[PDB]
Amino acid sequence: MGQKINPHGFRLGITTEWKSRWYADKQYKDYVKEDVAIRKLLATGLERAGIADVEIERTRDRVRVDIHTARPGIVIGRRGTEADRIRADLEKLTGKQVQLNILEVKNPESQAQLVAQGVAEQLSNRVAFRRAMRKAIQSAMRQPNVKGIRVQCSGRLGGAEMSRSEFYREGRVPLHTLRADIDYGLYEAKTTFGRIGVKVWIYKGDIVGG
Amino acid sequence: MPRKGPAPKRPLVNDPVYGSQLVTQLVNKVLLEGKKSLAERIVYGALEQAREKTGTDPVVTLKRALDNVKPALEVRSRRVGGATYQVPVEVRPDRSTTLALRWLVNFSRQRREKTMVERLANEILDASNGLGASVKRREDTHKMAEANRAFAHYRW
Amino acid sequence: RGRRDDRGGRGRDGGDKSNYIERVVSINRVSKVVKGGRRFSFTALVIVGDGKGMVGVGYGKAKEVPAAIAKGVEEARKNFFRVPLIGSTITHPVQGEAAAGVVMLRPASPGTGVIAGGAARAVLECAGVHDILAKSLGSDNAINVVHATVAALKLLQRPEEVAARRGLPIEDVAPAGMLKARRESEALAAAAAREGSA
RNA sequence: GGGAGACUGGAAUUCCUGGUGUAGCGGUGGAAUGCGCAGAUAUCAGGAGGAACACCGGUGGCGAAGGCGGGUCUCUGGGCAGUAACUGACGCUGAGGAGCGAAAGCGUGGGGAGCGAACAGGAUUAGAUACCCUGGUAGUCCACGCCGUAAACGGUGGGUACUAGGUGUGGGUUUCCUUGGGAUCCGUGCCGUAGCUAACGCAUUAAGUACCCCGCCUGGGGAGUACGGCCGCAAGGCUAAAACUCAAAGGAAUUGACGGGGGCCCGCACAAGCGGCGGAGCAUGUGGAUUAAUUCGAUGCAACGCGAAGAACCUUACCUGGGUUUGACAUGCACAGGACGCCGGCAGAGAUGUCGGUUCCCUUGUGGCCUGUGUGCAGGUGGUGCAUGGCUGUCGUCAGCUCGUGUCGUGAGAUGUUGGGUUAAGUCCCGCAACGAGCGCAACCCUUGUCUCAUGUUGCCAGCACGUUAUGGUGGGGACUCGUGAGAGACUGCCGGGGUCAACUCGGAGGAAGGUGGGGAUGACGUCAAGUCAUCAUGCCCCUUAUGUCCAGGGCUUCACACAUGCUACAAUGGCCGGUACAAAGGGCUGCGAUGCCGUGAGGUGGAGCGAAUCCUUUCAAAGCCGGUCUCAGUUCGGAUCGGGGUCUGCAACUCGACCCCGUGAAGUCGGAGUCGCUAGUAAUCGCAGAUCAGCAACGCUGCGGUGAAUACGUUCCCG
RNA sequence: CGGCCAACUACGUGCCAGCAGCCGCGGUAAUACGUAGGGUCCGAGCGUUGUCCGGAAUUACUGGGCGUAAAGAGCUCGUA
Repeated sequence: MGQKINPHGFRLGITTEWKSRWYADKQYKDYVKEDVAIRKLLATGLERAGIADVEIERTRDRVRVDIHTARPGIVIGRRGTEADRIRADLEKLTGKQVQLNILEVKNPESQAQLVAQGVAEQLSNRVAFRRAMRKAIQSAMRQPNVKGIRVQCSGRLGGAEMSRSEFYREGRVPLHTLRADIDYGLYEAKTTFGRIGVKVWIYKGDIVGG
Repeated sequence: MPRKGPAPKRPLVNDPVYGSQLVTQLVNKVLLEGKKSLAERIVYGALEQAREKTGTDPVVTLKRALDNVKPALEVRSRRVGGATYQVPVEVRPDRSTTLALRWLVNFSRQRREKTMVERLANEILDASNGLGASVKRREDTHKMAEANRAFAHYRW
Repeated sequence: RGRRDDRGGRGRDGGDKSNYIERVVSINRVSKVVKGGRRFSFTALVIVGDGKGMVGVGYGKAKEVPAAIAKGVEEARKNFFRVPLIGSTITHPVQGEAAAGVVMLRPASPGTGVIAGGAARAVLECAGVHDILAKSLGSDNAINVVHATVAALKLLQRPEEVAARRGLPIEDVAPAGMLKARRESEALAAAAAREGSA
């Protein structure tokens, strides 16, 4: 319908960096398999925690798993108790040893992934969806330094039978411009009536910064 | 490139052996696809067989056959109101050279000599005298044009 | 208009002066056919006013319901309208017409209550009246009866204004019962006002 | 051109007699019935007879309304102005009532040229009882009467008084310039305030403000119909219901879509070409029929070499059979444990069972490990894309889609976004109750085209040296490439003309390139309940002794058919044999595999050398060029089919693999209606590599390069 | 105990059985059908049916209309 390519996959050569970074000849399928099982292992407890980014640098078979989140304090509970448990399970599930770096984003409401987190987690929690979005925004519109936003919500909105898509915005979000620095995040709400897939575009600025 | 106006056309180099626009254009209309070199061997061999059966300059024989097949009027198929009208229209120079060479090649290709060289030689010779089927297609095209002269007024 | 009860840890709800009385009369989704389907929008007929007897009439167009209500609030905010009274009544029987909206607004003795249909009941409950007697004849609508009621309140005038138009000393313009009601209403204005000063 | 009566005028059509004169005339989108060749149509002269009145003549005159236009005469009706002489409220309206009242129709008697219902033939068409054509009676005309109906419409009853104006034109009085202007009374139009209206509109000729009298309306059908009466020669008119039934039927305006509406534009949309498909054989996919099973999905464009970038077993979802229960896989409970699990032997289609060797690592309480027995439970390629998310197609890479604030409108809404020009483009200028913004378009990015700087191995080799056999092969060298980094360069920037001195367009120069240089990547708001619960995720429903799961065999490859996309052809621009020249990109670890040797050939034996600008895919091609032969034929074309004989991959080529050798040698002679692709390195043709993959159904898909055309007059027609 | 019109959830049947004053609800997730909880309104009563007035300015004296929505006799003359 809207045949819109994932813009983090449309600027992954130009502005947005890769999330996983190594070099691999004849070891690549194994590094893919470990990358997948690591991201499944970091889905659940960190999606409780407020995860945004999961980068995996990979040096000579050590591993370096780095996570950008919005609360160092739920990811790091008691020191080593909440960190070294998921870290140690990453050390056992992989056949390797894990150096887990955990870091905070300076503003959670201007990460598109974290905006999709807070919006969809509100939308599972029986709030008004036009109020959620509309408050998804107002906040982020701001606050830093953030020249667009565009929120779309499809699915059983309000528990209705029809799957109505909604489309709210403010400012400038140019997708066809490649010097855009757009963050994109889709996260999917889980109501009892079903799943409300939320897409958030956030246009930070014109800046190439090449 | 129609509906925007006339489109610019490619300039055509002349022949190396004979030195004519019309020889090279005959080669590019001999070109059953792919083999321009083999088209050059057909056209060259056929024109030295025309040189054998005339003893003269082959391009003069070629331009005399080309003149004797070249039409002046062509019929159209324009349809005013529930009847198909054969409309006769003045033929441009390039359109007339195109119909002359294209009829020459195609009705040489229908002719029953053994190779293609003997076909094209005999068709350039018979069109030089005026005895090929292609000259009969010129006379049938002027037959349709003169038979349909009245419909030509539309000024179209 | 749902999910309004909320507590926010944000900057401000910006609650401030002019706590006026605001009534939303009707909302009908307004559709528009375009190429491939229908575009639904929203209309909110917004009545605002204070209990003195100043009335607004706003008409909100937006494709969200609280957005249309807020735009009607700002439009009636832009356009107020003064209504003259006697005590908390109306001066004299009028008929207003907004092209099909007929409304008869007749005064009554106090204690009777605002008797009117829901649009006229909205425009008169926001206003400074408490005891009048209206009726909405014709047009069976909300917009034309609100706008007809406001035209009916434009056909109002003071007893004093009438006296002024005719260059006559009051007494000589009113009859006497209505002058006594002026004495009653200004007397209770004096009682509640001087209880307001202390 | 108010009416009636009477007399008369010419042009034109038709017929008639007579000339002149020949084979067609008539008619149509195109034709045919038709009139002709016995003298038509054509033209000239004369005659008859009827009807209608060109020009003046129109947004104009008159009439109460119908209505009224050749002329003249006779009789007669109304209107307007001027003076104010007379009468002195005699006014207004008007239920019933009488009269007038287009056209069609009716009666009796005339008249009958043209036109012409009905009525024929012709044509069109599936079929025309229709339009179109040829003929044609009542009628149309007059005299005398009937009838009483119309969108008889200004859709506006008659009278009266008042309420800003502006400009036409018709009739008449007067003051001034001296026909011009003014003022006035009566008429008829166009625009316009206030006011009015649901809105459109009306607006001194009211639908405005008021008074007087009349007609008439009370939801839509039923129905202006029945019954009854009245009028009528009749057709019919007038007056006028109910049962029953519907939840509406309506008015104006708005946004869209649509039109066999208008205008302006574009696209291989048509035209101009070139090559195809549809006929033949096969390869793939689908329909249908089969079947134990032919797993499941995808059926206009946008399903059908599509999910499949690889069906012998596996895959696999299907079928017959054999097994199986905490299950093939998790994890939480209880409960016993001490090894779990392994490597075998045997019986078995195999799953599996039964025998043989190994028996735990911490700790003292258990954990690492499983089996049991249960318990929650796992598992479902079971159902629902009409409950969804995600991903995707399509309209279309088309130029559009909106919003904020202001104004306009009772409102839906409008405006902006329309107008003038311009553009590949809502591109851009100039205007305009709008002023701005946003998502698109463009630009940013990749690749291709030129040069500069950097640049030297595995890449190049000019100038040097050495090779002799084989070549950059080797010492060497940065000169040329080339490889990959940075940078310059195309901006209407420079000159000429049109432009409103604006945008932009036509030519020229420089330049490798000229005007979005070429191609990509890039899909706006939405559409289609489009696709997918079989990639995945998932709400709900269903199975839980099976709809789970394990294996062998079979099927997904069946075949009287029909479609669809491809490939090889039907030959001489060709086939076959010999000699010879030029690519680009790619691929490679339990992979790519050379020289050599054995084969006819698939290949076998062997391992040089390479994780690869090095080694291998041979130094890479094929079409090309030179030469010989074949002589137009069912052939030295064509390779399907079938027989024998092999090789390789794999546990295994029967159902069902590819390749090679020998033989065999069918259809097919350029393909009906129809239809498809393509505008320059394109079409056409020629090989090469890759992904999937042990092998291959690869003629597929994705790419790479070689050789390389024709045509575009132009928007009438088809399509969007 | 959809809306008017105070008062909502689950289970059971999934164009059936039924509901309803009008608008309209039932096509395996009904707040509209049946049963349950719960709520609301009344209370020795509470619902239904019928008949009348009201709302109905919907026969308009008070208090309506007739360009196009229903509605100006085809046009005049004239008796009461």
